[PDB]
Amino acid sequence: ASIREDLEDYLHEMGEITASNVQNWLSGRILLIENLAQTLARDHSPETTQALLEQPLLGSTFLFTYLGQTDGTYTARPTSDLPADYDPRRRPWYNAATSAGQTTLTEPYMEPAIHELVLTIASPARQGGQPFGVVGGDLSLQTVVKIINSLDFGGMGYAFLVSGDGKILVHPDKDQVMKSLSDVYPRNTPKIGSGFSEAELHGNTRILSFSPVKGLSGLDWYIGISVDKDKAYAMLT
Ligand SMILES: NC(=O)CC[C@H](N)C(=O)O
Repeated sequence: ASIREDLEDYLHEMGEITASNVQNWLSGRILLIENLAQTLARDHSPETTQALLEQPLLGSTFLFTYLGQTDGTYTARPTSDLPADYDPRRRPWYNAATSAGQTTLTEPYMEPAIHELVLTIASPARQGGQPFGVVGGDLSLQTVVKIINSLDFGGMGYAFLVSGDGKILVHPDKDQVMKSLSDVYPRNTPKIGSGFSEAELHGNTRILSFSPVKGLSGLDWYIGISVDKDKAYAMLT
């Protein structure tokens, strides 16, 4: 009975190493948003706000870096054509940073300017006590998925980012973004947890593991790993 399933050890290690890569990837990028939010606290004048958002280290980092203020003032670099009714305080990155009260990440949404799926690192900007706005920075979803799948598999498996309640955040399949884990596998579903789960894909049988992304205070995000069950048993010696 050679039913030794190290596959179980492989999935839960690849899941944590991938989670650590995403954990380390957001390190510097959250650091850039915080340093910007802390700098706009001591001076948020329009001339200083303009030149603060034009530094090249933010240009090569985020698609858009911006500050939405409590009175509705909006400043963003690079400049883009936004809807006429654009109000930053009614945007998800404003509510996410406000409701979280700290540096947080938004669920993927549709960029209004370039019409591409993005994620925002939004941090509240406070002069101490009362806040005056929210600093944000957009990350292209195609860039994020590549970090999720930085580790190589044998074409048997892929990695994706799913939230705690089961909402898929980034997935290599562009149409399955923001779908629920229940919406993907109709036959009764896997659930986030320690255990491995077995479900069926489109003409394929998959095994799923879940390793949480630590370090993100307040965000219970998990790195999911679907692997082709039959393909997964590549035996050695
Ligand atoms: N032009 C911009 O800076 C857009 C900001 C961001 N994409 C938003 O959803 O508001």
